[PDB]
Amino acid sequence: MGLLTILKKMKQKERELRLLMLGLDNAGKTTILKKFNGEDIDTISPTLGFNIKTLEHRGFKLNIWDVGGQKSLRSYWRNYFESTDGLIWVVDSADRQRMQDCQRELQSLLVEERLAGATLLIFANKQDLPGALSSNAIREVLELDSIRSHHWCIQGCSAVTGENLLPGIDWLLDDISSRIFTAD
Amino acid sequence: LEAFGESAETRALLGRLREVHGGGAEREVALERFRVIMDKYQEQPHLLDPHLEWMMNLLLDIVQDQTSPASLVHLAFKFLYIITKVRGYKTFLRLFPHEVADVEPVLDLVTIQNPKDHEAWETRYMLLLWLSVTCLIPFDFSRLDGNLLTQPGQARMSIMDRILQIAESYLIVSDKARDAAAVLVSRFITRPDVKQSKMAEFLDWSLCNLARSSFQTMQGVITMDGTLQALAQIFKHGKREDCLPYAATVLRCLDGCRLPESNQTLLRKLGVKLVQRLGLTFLKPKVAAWRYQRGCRSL
Amino acid sequence: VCGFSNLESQVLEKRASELHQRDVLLTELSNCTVRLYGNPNTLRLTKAHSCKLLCGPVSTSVFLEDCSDCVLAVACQQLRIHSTKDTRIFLQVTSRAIVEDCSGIQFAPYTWSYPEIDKDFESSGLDRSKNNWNDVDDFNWLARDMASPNWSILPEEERNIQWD
Ligand SMILES: Nc1nc2c(ncn2[C@@H]2O[C@H](COP(=O)(O)OP(=O)(O)O)[C@@H](O)[C@H]2O)c(=O)[nH]1
Ligand SMILES: [Mg+2]
Repeated sequence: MGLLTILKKMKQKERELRLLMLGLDNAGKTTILKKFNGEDIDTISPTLGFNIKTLEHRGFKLNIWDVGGQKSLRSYWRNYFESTDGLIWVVDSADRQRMQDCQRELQSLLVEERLAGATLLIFANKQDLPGALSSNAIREVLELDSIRSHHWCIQGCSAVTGENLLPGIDWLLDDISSRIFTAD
Repeated sequence: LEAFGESAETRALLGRLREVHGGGAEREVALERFRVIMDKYQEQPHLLDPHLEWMMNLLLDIVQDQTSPASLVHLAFKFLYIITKVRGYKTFLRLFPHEVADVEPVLDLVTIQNPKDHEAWETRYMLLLWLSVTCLIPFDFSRLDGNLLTQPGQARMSIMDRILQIAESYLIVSDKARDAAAVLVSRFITRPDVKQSKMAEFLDWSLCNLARSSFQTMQGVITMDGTLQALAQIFKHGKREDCLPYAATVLRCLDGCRLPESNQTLLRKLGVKLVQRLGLTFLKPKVAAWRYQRGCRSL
Repeated sequence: VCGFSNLESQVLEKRASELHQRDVLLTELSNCTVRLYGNPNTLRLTKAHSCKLLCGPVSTSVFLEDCSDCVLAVACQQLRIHSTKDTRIFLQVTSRAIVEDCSGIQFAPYTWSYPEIDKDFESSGLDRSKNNWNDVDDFNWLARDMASPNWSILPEEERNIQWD
């Protein structure tokens, strides 16, 4: 293969990204995915497996893979780590008892091999609730300061009203564009 | 071009497959027109992304109908393969159905296929790919099977065993469907439950096929090529700590196949490819510390 | 969260003023009967044993865990259940109920109502013309022809259970 075709393939692959959405069940992953696209929220059902979506944002082709956060599904998350440019970890603020379980889950996702070089965007969903933990609370309970091998950044949101959702994707794209992309 | 202009024509042609399937007088002209209209976007397949979702829905509703004859379902499989080769299987099969309920029906179709039917090979190929899409579900095959001892005496075969047998039977065909099987090898043998019950068996069979195959007969060469492709897919889409315990045994069989002295250029490429995947299994992936400070993603 | 916990032989109750758009959580309840006359946003019934919960419409989700010999009757958009054995549920789901690691669940329609239930359904943004209670998915059983042996329907002769 010549240099022209190699450059063409590199440019074609550069215009494609992968944003794997993970998190515990009943967190609001499907709701966020539907609000970011503009679909209806009153007709959403829990994923019995995993859903896929494709869209275009700022010229970049974003492919989102929303996996179920059920107990019997976590063991299969490894089947979605190949070619992952971003990891959207959703955390429910109202969920305060299972937090410890949500901290162990995000901590093990960071010691993986395929997910070594990939941005991290943590969405504190359900922020408009009375007993919704603040951003600092979720940052300290999950121990985000200890993270050093990945570029993380916490940011609350609320899919019920579509707030603080565009800034997260904008920051993810800015961080992805800050590093060099080389084929393999 | 800039956008898709032949929208109504393509829609009418796709809605005409139900009246041009019996006689081939109006079946060949439709295929020729579809190919001529699709070849114009061979260099710009990205311009079809916003049309390849509704065309796949129309093509799937025809093959999913139980009252759709063999000749009608095979016509819908040729158009699907055409769209795949035009746009791309990696970007086309990703949008295909991937629910759980689509695990048993699709498989059943793969069971009612004649490998000695060259007039409908496009049906055997694309179908396999669709199966590989239904192995990205986060559940086990034992849960879908349920109770297998429902009939007296003759027990029911699980879905895992059926998929394994189908893959073992199609990695040794001459047609384009062997390649599809390699896709299923990277989607089936890499699963959590399938690997636990179909990794030692699949790796003992591959070693045996590599040990008793010659590069001087037509069949043996096909079997060796299929086995090498399956091993490469396993080592690529597989884990390093599940595949590392086997990389020394595989390396040995590969070296024993004395490929660097064969006059088969494709066997040598597969051997080299399998030699670099096995090698990368002996070392942990590292990350370029030199990024975020020497250039952006684009220019 | 706003709810009771660590109680026994206690019949609790709330009004719409302390239930409106507020996440609710129950934990460690034995032989108790709760009555929430409002529209709680979310509901979480954990570690329940011989407890009868009669809650009004729930705008989002109802989660149940470690429940046994319970009698639930709440309407919502989704109902998640984990580790539950023998627990009747008068459910009115606008989307879908799911069950995991369950066995012996009995699903039946929803018939509970209070004088002010009309002004509380308007607060749930729910659709009264949607009830898929007779269509629950099982994560442990994903067959095509055979049914799920972990959940069934309650007979019409066992649905006239006392609400007192
Ligand atoms: N109050 C509130 N509820 C939400 C929000 N986002 C999602 N939910 C609800 O939480 C429940 C779980 O949502 P779902 O998308 O099924 O999450 P997933 O299936 O875990 O990814 C759904 O009923 C949503 O309507 C939010 O911002 N606020
Ligand atoms: Mg979901």
